[PDB]
Amino acid sequence: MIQRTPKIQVYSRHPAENGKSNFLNCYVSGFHPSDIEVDLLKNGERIEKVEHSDLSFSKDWSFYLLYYTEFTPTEKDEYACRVNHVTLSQPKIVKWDRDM
Amino acid sequence: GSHSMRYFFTSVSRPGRGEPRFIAVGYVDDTQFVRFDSDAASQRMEPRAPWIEQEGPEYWDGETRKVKAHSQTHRVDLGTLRGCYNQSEAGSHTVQRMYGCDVGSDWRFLRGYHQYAYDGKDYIALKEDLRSWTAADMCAQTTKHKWEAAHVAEQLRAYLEGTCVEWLRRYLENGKETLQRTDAPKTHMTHHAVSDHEATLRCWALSFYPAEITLTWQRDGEDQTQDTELVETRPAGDGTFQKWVAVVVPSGQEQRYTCHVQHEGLPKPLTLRWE
Ligand code: NA
Repeated sequence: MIQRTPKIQVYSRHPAENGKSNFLNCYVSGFHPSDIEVDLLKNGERIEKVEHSDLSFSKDWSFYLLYYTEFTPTEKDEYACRVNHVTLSQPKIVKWDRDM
Repeated sequence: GSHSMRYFFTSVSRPGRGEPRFIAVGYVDDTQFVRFDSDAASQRMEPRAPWIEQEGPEYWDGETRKVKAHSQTHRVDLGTLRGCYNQSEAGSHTVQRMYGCDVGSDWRFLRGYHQYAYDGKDYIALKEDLRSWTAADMCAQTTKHKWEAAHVAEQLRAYLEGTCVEWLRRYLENGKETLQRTDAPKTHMTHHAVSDHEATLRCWALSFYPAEITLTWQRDGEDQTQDTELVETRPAGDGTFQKWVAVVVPSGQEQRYTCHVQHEGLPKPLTLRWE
């Protein structure tokens, strides 16, 4: 069966300022089949309130989803996105890097 | 300018774990406005844009009836397709369908689309003429025989040339603050030393709408596409888009590198320099 690997981006909606409420995005695109596990992490722990977009797909039939939540960037808190999919031998963790 | 409406259906078998999943979404341009999820409690087509909320109960009743009827035909298609490909009853499979219309600047019909994939590969598609079918594999050719005999394309063409365009026109006016808008990108470049000897140059486009954008790097005026990491254009969450392009360059050559941005909200293509 066709399988395509998720492309994972973790990023803020707005340029991060410590102490200022913002929105953390994990955007996963380019994947097939549609079953996927996406979690937003703070200091390694799953954020329970996370929302996601409705399943959609691109012209090449690959799927895309947006997972998102409010967050407050700080100096010391570490945010990340964890994705698992049939194409991945183990979950992939992409760390949020605000200096990009 | 030009506009489009698209519906996207995803149907997934899960043998032993209940009836197939069916998810439907509707878009005008890059703005989503409806959904239906067969697993959700409501069992209703639901609004996903503020400007569709005003539609009356006949609309939501009609759309719910229609999308449910589509879920039922897709349920039976998963059987047909499994049988035709001689696949095991245990495995999960995916059908996808996309359809809709494009209008030009005059809001008149320009093109239609009605196309299907099975397990992530083209299966059958209506051609641009809205009369004839592309079917690669043998299974899809069988489908085409049945759809040609049943004059399936004439019904689809009627929706795409008429109803689709009528509703699109209504939505463009009701949602005009969202959909008749261009947000030009806010651009910059960043530099980050990867080491003593090389640096990551990243060219950013932020807060833009619609999603269509081009970002390229040049080195002394030569396109560097082969050496560029271009991320997929991504949603900010607030109805705008973000994109970046990166090159890794030798420390000291930064001024040889220029970023190039084209977006409909720009009066002219923009060049960013290390200047
Ligand atoms: Na996996």
